[PDB]
Amino acid sequence: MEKEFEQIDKSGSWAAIYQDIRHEASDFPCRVAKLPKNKNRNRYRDVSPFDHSRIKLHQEDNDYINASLIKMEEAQRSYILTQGPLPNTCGHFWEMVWEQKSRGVVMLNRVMEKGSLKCAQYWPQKEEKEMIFEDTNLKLTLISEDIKSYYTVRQLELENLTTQETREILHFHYTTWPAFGVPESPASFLNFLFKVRESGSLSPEHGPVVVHASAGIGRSGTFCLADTCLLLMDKRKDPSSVDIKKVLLEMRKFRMGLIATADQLRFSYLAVIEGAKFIMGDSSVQDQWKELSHED
Amino acid sequence: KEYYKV
Repeated sequence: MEKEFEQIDKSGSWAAIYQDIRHEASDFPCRVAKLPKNKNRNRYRDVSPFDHSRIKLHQEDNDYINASLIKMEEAQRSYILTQGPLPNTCGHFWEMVWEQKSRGVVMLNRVMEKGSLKCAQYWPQKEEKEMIFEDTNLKLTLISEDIKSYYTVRQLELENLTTQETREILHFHYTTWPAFGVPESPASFLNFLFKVRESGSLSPEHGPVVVHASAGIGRSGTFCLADTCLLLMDKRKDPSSVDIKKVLLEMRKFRMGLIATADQLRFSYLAVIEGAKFIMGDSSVQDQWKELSHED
Repeated sequence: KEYYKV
């Protein structure tokens, strides 16, 4: 399959394939997203959630959050893809997390990128300055954080002021991945994903992991597209059978514009290819990605 | 600014 990656790469036709995917991609309506009352719950005019897969808030004033429930029946895995919270949807974001019983949050942007804020400071930065969202009646405390060269693994305690309940949310922050860009390498990327897997945030015992970026379509799409494909190869009895193009189109049935650049699409291929080695076997000395990642 | 792709 890997040489199959070159032939497309020798032809340098990725832009051709990516535009085909863009053309063949599903086109469902987003009536709720475009309602006037929700003009200010959306970071971008052009990224909105389909009405059919959009997450809904159990609150009764408005139920709109720019979040989509991607559910992959064949792989058995679901993710919640969403935009980077805004100054006013931060309580919605953690409300979404709490209601959906999500255990992990995957952040693929940085609050500030290229001199502009793409996201909100929606998690407290100091153990002593807990955050409290009055509208959704939630309180968020920072517990402990592990910082690596390119990612950070915070540990948050989200608590419901109403029921008095509390949960441990894991925060996986990829701090070096730039908008429309690609991770420094597949080794760096695979390292990250596999850390998310082991935390159990992805296990069906919990809600769906929440994955986001500035708009939660480009970098996040590459994340799930890599994750889901690898998930399939261990399942189908012919790991070569996985069609990366087919899978991306399937996700685009739940959220628009997953994967934002022909390059991102290309990297997605490499990550599965390099990651397939772990799934496939990975020599007589696995754990290699741990060494090659350059974490600290 | 208000668009994600340009």
